[PDB]
Amino acid sequence: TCRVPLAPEALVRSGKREATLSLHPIHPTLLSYRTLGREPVFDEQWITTQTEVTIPVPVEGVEYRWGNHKPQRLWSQLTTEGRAHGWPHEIIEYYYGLHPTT
Amino acid sequence: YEHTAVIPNQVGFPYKAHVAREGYSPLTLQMQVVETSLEPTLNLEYITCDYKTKVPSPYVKCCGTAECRTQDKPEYKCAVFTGVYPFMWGGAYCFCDSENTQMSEAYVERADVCKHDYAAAYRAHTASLRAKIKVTYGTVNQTVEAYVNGDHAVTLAGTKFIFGPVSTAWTPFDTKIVVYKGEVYNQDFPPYGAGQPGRFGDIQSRTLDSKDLYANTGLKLARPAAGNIHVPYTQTPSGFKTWQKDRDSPLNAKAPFGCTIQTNPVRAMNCAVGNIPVSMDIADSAFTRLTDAPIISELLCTVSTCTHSSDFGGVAVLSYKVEKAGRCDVHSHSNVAVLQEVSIEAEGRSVIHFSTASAAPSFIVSVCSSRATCTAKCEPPKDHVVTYPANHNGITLPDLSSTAMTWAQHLAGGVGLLIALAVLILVIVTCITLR
Amino acid sequence: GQPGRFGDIQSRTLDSKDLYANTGLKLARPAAGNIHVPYTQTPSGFKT
Repeated sequence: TCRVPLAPEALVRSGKREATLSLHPIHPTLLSYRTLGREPVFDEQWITTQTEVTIPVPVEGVEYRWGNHKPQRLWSQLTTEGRAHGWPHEIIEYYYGLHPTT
Repeated sequence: YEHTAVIPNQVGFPYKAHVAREGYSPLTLQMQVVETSLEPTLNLEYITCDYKTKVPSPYVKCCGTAECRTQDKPEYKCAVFTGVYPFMWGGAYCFCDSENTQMSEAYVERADVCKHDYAAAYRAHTASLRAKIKVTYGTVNQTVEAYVNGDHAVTLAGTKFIFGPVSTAWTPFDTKIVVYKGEVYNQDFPPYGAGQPGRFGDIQSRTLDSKDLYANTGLKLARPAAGNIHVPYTQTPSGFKTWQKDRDSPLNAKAPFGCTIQTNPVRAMNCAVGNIPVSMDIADSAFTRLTDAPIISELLCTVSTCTHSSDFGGVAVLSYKVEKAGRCDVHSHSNVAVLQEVSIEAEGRSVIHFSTASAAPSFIVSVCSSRATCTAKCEPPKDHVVTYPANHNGITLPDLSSTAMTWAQHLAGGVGLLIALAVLILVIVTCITLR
Repeated sequence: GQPGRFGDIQSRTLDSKDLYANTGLKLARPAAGNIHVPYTQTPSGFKT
């Protein structure tokens, strides 16, 4: 066996339909992220200086892995923007934040 | 009594089903999976490892020419060079100056670290999978491991479970994989004995003991220097240790469904697709007949609070007149909202939790053999990111009587109406114009 | 001041007695058979 430095913590921040990150590295590290659908997106890249990067996150779930840590899974919750009762101008756009194709 | 059901293959998720026998009280089972392996079948085809050369001590004899002999070993090449005049440490070596000749040979063998470090190829076929299921009911918590091809029974206290074969048996592998130390790749490797120099598969062997090689790295022998003693040597550099720095991204990062790998035997765990069927042979000493079955009537259900959301965020109370204490069983007979607790308590009022991903649900619930309904209207939560998933089916469809589409029948009936005065006022003169 | 960026340690007029500090201290489990004190912290905000 052998010992490993364990780069510091990454704190997360939320936004509607996507979660963003912030990082503070001492000396270089790695990221990666999957998507738990049927076809992933699997981008990954080395970082050296402190920046921020964004992920997407669907209604099926994604997960990242920062450094020498066991991974953290992260889903997304069903949220809208309007009401759910009242004048019919409002009800139609209430669905538009949910199934915006159909 | 025997029964059949289907359960969804996703870790940490409740599902529940009945029997309703006759005469006796009902009985509700719940089924919940905790682990799901997967395992293919393999057969080895070759290996590869790093190699090393040998140049054993070249031969000089002077004023007498040469001849070297052939011998069996992979990639043996001998040569013969005329007109050499060395000059060793002490002085000049020997003096038969014009007619001197010198030979050289070398060969290739495997290194000393192959029996700890190698990278083997394989081949895949049809695969089988096995699960671990926690099943509970009555007065008993139990768990049970099981094969999923439909032949393997298992015994609880008197009962038999046999599981349906599969929905479908695809895999996250194709026919050729290559395994090196804790992660699996997805290559297309050369067949046998056709490895052109430099790339992967430059040294082959079957099962890793000895006696057979294949090696084509292009050895050539060159002319030695003017007045020294060494052996020159030329070679395209090795093929294994030019692969393990400029490689690819592995398969532990592009796996399709969260399907994670670890492999002294190759596996693929917690892989979340589809449905698995189940069938049931139930014993008889796990019911209640009628004696401690309480009689419950005039059931009336209301509601107070809901969200969508992702956990048990709907609460309801129940009202009923009792005659005897005991313990009844609860269920909601539709796919739009699943309950939480498996057995209500006796006399009084009692509450039940549920979850539903829709705007306005309506379903029918039945603590014991009498039935009732209760509906509600709902509103979204103020959040965007949760840490724990999916405690509902995932069906967000409209009801048959909501605030939303009570608007619908008025418009469609309204547009259905104004043609109806138009249709007959056509006809009422259409007769009289045949006067 | 959220940790890491500017304004991580405050004070008014520079003598003493009042601070503000939220850098996320947590205490960890010591090793198997030694004596030390483990320690974990997001690094400082001024000299970054």
